[PDB]
Amino acid sequence: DSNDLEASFTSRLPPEIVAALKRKSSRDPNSRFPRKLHMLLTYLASNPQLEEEIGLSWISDTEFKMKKKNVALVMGIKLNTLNVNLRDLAFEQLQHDKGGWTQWKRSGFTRNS
DNA sequence: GTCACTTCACAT
DNA sequence: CATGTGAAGTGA
Repeated sequence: DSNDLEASFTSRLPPEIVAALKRKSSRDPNSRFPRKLHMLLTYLASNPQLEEEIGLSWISDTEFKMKKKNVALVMGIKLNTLNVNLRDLAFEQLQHDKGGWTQWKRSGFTRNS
């Protein structure tokens, strides 16, 4: 069931976003992590049901929160990886796992860019 | 040859 | 349980 969970998600998502997320990372900035993540972020804050189901959103305009299990699902990237990226591209974990949720920030990460 | 992730298989 | 390691891929 941890797979079909993927289905409903990717599926109920606009083909463009998906497409985005599917492309391997190149030197192109809107192809590496941050962007890809961030597009979802702001996409979601636009369609609440999904913001709930996936569990990825802005707490403040500087900090945000997610259920890794789930974002790493949408992004087709394993959980392990997803964490590995978060610290590797320097994101700050500022509140240990609180029942699935975590909140984060990154100096360049915010509002819209 | 380099990036920028990815994943594993175990460690902490 | 949640997270991180180092080495070893893979295709931009």
